[PDB]
Amino acid sequence: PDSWDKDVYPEPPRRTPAPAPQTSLPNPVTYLTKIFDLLVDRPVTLAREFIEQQHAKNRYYYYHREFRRVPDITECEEKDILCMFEAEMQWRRDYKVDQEIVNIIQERLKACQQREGESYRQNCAKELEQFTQVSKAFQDRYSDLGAHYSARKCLAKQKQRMLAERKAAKEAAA
Amino acid sequence: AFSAPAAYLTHQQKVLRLYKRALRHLESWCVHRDKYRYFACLMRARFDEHKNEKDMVKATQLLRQAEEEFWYGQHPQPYIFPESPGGTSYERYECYKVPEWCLDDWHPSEKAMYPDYFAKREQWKRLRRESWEREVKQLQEETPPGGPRTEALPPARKEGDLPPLWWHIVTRPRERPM
Amino acid sequence: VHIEPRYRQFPQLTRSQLIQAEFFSATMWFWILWRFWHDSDAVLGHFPYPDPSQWTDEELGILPDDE
Amino acid sequence: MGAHLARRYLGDASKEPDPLRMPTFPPDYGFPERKEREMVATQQEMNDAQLMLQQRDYCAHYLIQLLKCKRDSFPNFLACKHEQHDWDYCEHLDYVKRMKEFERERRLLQRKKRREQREAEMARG
Amino acid sequence: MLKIIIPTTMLLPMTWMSKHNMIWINATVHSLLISLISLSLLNQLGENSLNFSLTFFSDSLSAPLLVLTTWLLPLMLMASQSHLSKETTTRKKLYITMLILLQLFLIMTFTATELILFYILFEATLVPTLIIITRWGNQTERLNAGLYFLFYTLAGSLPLLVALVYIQNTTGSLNFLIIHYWSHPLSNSWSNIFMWLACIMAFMVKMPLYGLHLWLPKAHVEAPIAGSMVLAAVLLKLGGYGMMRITTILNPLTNYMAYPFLMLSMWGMIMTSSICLRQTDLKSLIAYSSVSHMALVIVAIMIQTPWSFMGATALMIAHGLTSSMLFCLANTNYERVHSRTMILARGLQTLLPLMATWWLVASLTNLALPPSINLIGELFIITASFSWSNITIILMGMNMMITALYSLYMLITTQRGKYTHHINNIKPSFTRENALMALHILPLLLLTLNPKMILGPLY
Amino acid sequence: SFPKYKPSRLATLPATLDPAEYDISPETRKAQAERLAIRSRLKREYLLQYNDPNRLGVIEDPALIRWTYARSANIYPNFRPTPKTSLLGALFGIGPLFFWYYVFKTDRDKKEKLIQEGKLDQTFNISY
Amino acid sequence: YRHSIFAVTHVLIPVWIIHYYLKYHVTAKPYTVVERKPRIFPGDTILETGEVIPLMKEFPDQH
Amino acid sequence: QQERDPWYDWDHPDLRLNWGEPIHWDLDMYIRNRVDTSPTPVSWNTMCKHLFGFVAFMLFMFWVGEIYPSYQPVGPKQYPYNDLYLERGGDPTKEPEPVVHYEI
Amino acid sequence: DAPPLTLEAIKDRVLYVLKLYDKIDPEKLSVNSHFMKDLGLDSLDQVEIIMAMEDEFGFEIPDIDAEKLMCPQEIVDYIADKKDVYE
Amino acid sequence: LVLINENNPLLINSIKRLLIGSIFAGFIISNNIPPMTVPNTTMPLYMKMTALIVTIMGFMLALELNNTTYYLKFKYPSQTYKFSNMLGYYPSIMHRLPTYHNLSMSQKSA
Ligand SMILES: CCCCCCCCCCCCCCCCCC(=O)OC[C@H](COP(=O)([O-])OCC(O)COP(=O)([O-])OC[C@@H](COC(=O)CCCCCCCCCCCCCCCCC)OC(=O)CCCCCCCCCCCCCCCCC)OC(=O)CCCCCCCCCCCCCCCCC
Ligand SMILES: *P(=O)(O)OCC(C)(C)[C@H](O)C(=O)NCCC(=O)NCCSC(=O)CCCCCCCCCCCCC
Repeated sequence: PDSWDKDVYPEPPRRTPAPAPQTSLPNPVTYLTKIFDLLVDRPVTLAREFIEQQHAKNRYYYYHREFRRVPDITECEEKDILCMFEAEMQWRRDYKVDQEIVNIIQERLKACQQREGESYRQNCAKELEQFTQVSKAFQDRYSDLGAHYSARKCLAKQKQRMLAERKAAKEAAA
Repeated sequence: AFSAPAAYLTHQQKVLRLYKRALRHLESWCVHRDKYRYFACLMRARFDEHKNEKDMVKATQLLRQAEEEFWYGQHPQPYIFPESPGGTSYERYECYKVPEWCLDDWHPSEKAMYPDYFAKREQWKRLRRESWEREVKQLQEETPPGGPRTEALPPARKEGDLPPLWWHIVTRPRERPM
Repeated sequence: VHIEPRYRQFPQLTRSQLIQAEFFSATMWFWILWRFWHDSDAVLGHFPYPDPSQWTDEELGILPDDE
Repeated sequence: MGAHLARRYLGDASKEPDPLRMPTFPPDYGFPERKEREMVATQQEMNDAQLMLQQRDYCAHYLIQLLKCKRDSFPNFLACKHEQHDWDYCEHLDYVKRMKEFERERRLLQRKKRREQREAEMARG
Repeated sequence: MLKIIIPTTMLLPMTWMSKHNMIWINATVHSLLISLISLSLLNQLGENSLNFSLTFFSDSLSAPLLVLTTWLLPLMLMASQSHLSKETTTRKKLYITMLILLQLFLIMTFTATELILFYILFEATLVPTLIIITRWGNQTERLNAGLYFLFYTLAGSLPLLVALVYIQNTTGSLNFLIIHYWSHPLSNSWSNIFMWLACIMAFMVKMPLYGLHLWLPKAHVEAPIAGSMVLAAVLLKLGGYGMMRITTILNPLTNYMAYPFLMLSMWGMIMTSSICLRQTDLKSLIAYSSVSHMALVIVAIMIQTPWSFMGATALMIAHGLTSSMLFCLANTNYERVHSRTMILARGLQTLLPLMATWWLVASLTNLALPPSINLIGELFIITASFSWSNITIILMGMNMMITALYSLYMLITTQRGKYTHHINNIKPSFTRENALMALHILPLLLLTLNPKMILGPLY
Repeated sequence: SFPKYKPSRLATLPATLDPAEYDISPETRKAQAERLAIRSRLKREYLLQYNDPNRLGVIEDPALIRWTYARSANIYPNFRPTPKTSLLGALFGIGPLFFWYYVFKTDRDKKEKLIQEGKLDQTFNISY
Repeated sequence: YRHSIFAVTHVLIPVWIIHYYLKYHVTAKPYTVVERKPRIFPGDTILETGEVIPLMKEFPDQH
Repeated sequence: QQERDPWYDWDHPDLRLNWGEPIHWDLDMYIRNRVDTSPTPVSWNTMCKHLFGFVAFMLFMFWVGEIYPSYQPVGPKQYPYNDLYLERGGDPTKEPEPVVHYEI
Repeated sequence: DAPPLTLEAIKDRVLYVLKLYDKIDPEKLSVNSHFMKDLGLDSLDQVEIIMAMEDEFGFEIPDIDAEKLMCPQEIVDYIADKKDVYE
Repeated sequence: LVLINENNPLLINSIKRLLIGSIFAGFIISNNIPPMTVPNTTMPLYMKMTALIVTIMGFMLALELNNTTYYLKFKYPSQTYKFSNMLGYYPSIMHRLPTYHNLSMSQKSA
């Protein structure tokens, strides 16, 4: 369906085997499926057709808000309240977007496990690696900021991480 | 339940209660009727053997030893009648017992749903209100100056009187109210 | 149907309940016998249990002690 | 349940096998030319059939055939007796192979005990 | 926020100018209208707060508390009109005036943007409460209860005033936005330790913290029904709100200074649940349940993680509603029999069916029964405490077991069994009482339907 | 003979096995008579109030009032700091606090040591 | 008549509402309804692409 | 109150109390819904000894059975592809140490 | 559930049990006969009679009340009052 | 007074419906579910018959011990009988001791 993006939410092609009956006995599942189609599917399809006809007469649109980029807390001067405000709001929006990214990856993982069923350990290794990488990066970014997290605290954590990486590189080169 | 208790249990009362308790527990042990009849006859034979005993000290010692024997040999899970205090059907209908004072708080429409019952209820209420002074006078005339020495109450000594403190005994909820 | 209480006597029964109880007991026993006739392996086993003592050292790949 | 437990516990644990360490001898020790077990069902076939990991043993092809037979004749749930017997027989053969492995381990252990006792006796004498 | 502040200041002259028999009707109707208007504050932003002006601002933490206060006022009016029938017109109007003043102070307290204005308002809330308790309480102990409440709160709050003026002199501003943006780490020194202690101890006494809590049973037992409703529902939440606000500037010292308070809160949660197990008074049982739940909230705020803050806010709202409902039910029983003893009246299920239903629902919510917001908050706090350490789960499990025990014990004692024989003045429940219980309980289930409205800014 | 029954505090001695039940002094009988007289006087008072047709309300129970008062409001005026009370209070109010403090501090110190040494399994711990 | 009225209301109306809700609302967001993929056996005909999954090799048949 | 007489005409039948009689300090815990101190057919010490003995013996025998387990005279079960290396989540890039099962 | 009891039914059943007692002569047994003054039984016999009535009607008579039931009419009245029989 | 009566159609029909399942439901359910576990095809005969043998031994021993109840012989209960009948003494101790201590500390201490 065009409701969502297939590239963002991938689904493997569906391979349904053709029925190969070996007995003359009638299939109760087939008979009940025919009954369900006759009694339920047709009336609900007619109702949805009427509703969609009524919708098409009043077609109106809504838009997605776009935020232009602004200088971040690194560029802001010390105790420059306006630049700090803009940078903090931008960091909070980025935090929300990153959280939704992790949510999308987790949904991929869950859906793939359920779809694979009994062979999930081998067939879901591709989605497990992506989740591992994304969770690792997200944890390193926002792991222990606290209840009163802020762009300044995230920047301080990044500075500490960069100093540690530089020290490790120097020690390895020594 | 309906009888006022005494200050103490005499020796006869103690031995009779022990006899009944032993018979009940023996019936619990001997499930079948023939076996129970045999062993109950033997138990009454023991009681009759010790029945004639002039020495009250010896009689009390026999009672004490019999009580110890009973406690050792009692059934861990004796049979209890369903309505009896230990029974499975005990206190099951206490949530269905509603009093008449609760009855009189009805709405006039609800009362009008039962026109004949409430006429007789009003008659009973008039009878209760017309007798309370005579009841309290009778109670305070017959009491000793020190106070009530027991929990028993007197009957109605007069032709037109009702026994004192009768309302709740007479109007207690039925054993199967709803 | 109304069944009157009996005092010190065997209670009144009904042909319907008698025949129903007999039919269901007979059904249980017929089912047990019929299933035992067809698939008795579910109770008595299906494949023989080998005796390890009868397996030869040649087929178990055991060399003679001296060798 | 069995006599092997009695022999191992109330007896010589050194001569009786250890189930958690078996095998302790090389597979070719005593077998000049020993053939590796043949697997009929492929990894892709088992993965597509979604056999549980416990069911993906060397008898997997018979299980796959039984599942296919059961799916096709659905209303008649008594029409797969031959496939069921084939799968059960393959499982029986696998079990007797495991029993042969246990017995081989046991008699190899007791042969080793006899050999080492003989060597010790020779060294003493 | 003036669109909500001014209608209360107009509730004042309307109450004083209305006729002698229309005071309750007018106050109730217009309080409900003000609550409806205040429902519009729940539309919050994901980035920052609602900055109305230089004086008042609203956030995801302030909005549900304001809605709870505004919704709580008419319920207090209904209970008060229950128990103040024979009062004179002037004293009825004074009672309504004290309630209105308390609501106005609470609204401005939750919406204040400076710490010093917040302090002034949250200390001003004591005067109407003290007057209500010590004037319209029933028993003798109301005077001692008022003294205990007043002096506990003031002894807590005066060092907070000193610390606030010191912080303003040091940093230049007490505005919450400025101190959030210009926050700096707190070095480990004795001076910083004592500043931390001053602020935290003020709000811990307001919470209350275990060992600082005797004023709570004293005041809640001896206050009138409206005083008990406001004391448990809202006034206990000022401490939690203050702690969730001031701890911005107390880091990283909170990591080291929180041990005594966490140990006190956990052990006192266990102790107050156990106390509830053996209480001969119904109001005291409800008060100690309040102490236990607020101890849990203190644990959440002290461990101070995004999952704990959401749990703290949800538990605060849920406890406010549940404790208010429990106090109302106990007061109806008291109005029947004129005594607070739990075992005096029994069989109230066979004498009053619908009240038995209300008792069952309130007691089920008092324990964490899923999917109620009580359970949502408690579960979030328990999860955050588990990530903090792995024996907090032991303590929380013990607390949950004892909470279920005493809640169902209270229900079984009051409702089930056989009715007391000599108590023959138990008239059928009033439509007013039933409507009060319904108005307590239905919003809680609606909040369960929509839980993101009470999870705070960290959601 | 038969094994004896040893009473406990949670499994008390039955009346039928109590030695004082079979040794009745004449003063015991008058004590029982006095007890029955007290009970009968109280029962008469309660029954008169109970059956009074003009009574509406609750028959106040002085015993219940005394019990509720003695349980709460009479404890502090009758409390004196004794060695027993001081030791019990110190134990029950301080020992648990420091026990839990030691437990939690030790656990968190070990966890922080593992975190610093970088050998703690913190993968997937996204929520905190 | 009573059973007919009961069957249409209590069974027909809920199944209509639930099928409408699932087909057009729930199955409109990704991953809301996830079906375990069908089992494919050797010698089968995949209907999506008209594909023939081949049979297994010859078994070493016994008895 | 459980020890109290059930057949007496108490003023409060459920609590088994009379109006005006002194109330035990621990009535809140000695009600019929709570701690029961009524006599038992067996002595408390005997009951404690028997219960502790049963539970301790069961724990000891569970440990003994753990150190002397029960099994069958069979070898380990065999799986085709390196004990199902890939199926159990193994890394396709790395080459597993081969596991070979032979006929017997 | 069960059919209600009646005074005549209670009297018939108690007299039935007492006539099935061997120590009581059926001919001279009337509803006003005293178990000891004019029937010649003793305390143990009265205890057994009360136990038989308990087994007959399926409920227990407390020992405090059972000691005073010295007449079949007294037993009938006691059982009727306990079971709430008025006809 | 025999009030035994079981001729109610509701009771008979409900017991009938649950009686068919107790005979045939196991066969249908076991034969319709897919094979989700490896069967134990090969095992010694005495192990195959262990369940039936122990069930029959229990039947016989319990039946004999119940038949001995008809004898005109009386004997006091054993220690094992008291332990078994009184639920292993677990409810007594574990419902009187921990509850007493907790409810005592809840008032004396807290
Ligand atoms: C700290 C110890 C921890 C132990 C942990 C392990 C526990 C294992 C439990 C074993 C089973 C115990 C069964 C009896 C317990 C209850 C006793 C009782 O009071 O019953 C009365 C009760 C009757 O109640 P009632 O109608 O109220 O009558 C009251 C009595 O008249 C009142 O008269 P009473 O009081 O005289 O009646 C009791 C009396 C009469 O009951 C019996 O005799 C029951 C005998 C059961 C069968 C035992 C022999 C089984 C032989 C099997 C042979 C074939 C093996 C398989 C291989 C075949 C091919 C080679 O029992 C005894 O005197 C003792 C019986 C054996 C006790 C075993 C536990 C020992 C505990 C520690 C030692 C205590 C010693 C001192 C005792 C106390 C001081 C005096 O009995 C029954 O209802 C049925 C009893 C049991 C029937 C089933 C027996 C077969 C199933 C269990 C045995 C295993 C069979 C093989 C299984 C598969 C293996 C692969
Ligand atoms: P009626 O008014 O004639 O009653 C006659 C009485 C008994 C009152 C006598 O007048 C009397 O008091 N006689 C002297 C005292 C006396 O007889 N005492 C005997 C009582 S004990 C006795 O010796 C018999 C007891 C033996 C049985 C004990 C029961 C133990 C086994 C119980 C086991 C329970 C389960 C099996």
